[PDB]
Amino acid sequence: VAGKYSKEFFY
Amino acid sequence: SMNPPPPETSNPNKPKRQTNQLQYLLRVVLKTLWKHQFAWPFQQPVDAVKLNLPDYYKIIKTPMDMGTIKKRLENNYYWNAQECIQDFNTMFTNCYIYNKPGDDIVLMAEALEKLFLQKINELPTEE
Repeated sequence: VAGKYSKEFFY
Repeated sequence: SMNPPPPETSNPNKPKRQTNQLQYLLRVVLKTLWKHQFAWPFQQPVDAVKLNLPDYYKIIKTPMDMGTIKKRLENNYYWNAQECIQDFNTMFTNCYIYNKPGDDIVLMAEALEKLFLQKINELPTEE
């Protein structure tokens, strides 16, 4: 998801 | 995506000065913040390309970071302490503007800002 260091976070 | 040019660290058209307050900002304030475990995100301009932040420089029009501040202090770029203090406050505020309130980067910035405030509370009288 958008944001710092969050591209690979999905929940 | 491209990053903007970084903030200038020297400018021949801008008058330069040294004061004991600016020396304190280098030797006490910056030094304390730079060595902190949470300094690393703030030691250079935000790299919006590598961080995949295509909107960073759409939102943040006054970027600032401690690498820039450090160079400014080393270059005697500032006229007075207030200008430097403003750069630190811009840096912290940018982080809070861009990132969500609960984000880890925001907690890092807050830790650094707390220390900043504790040190600037003892900024010496100019002399």
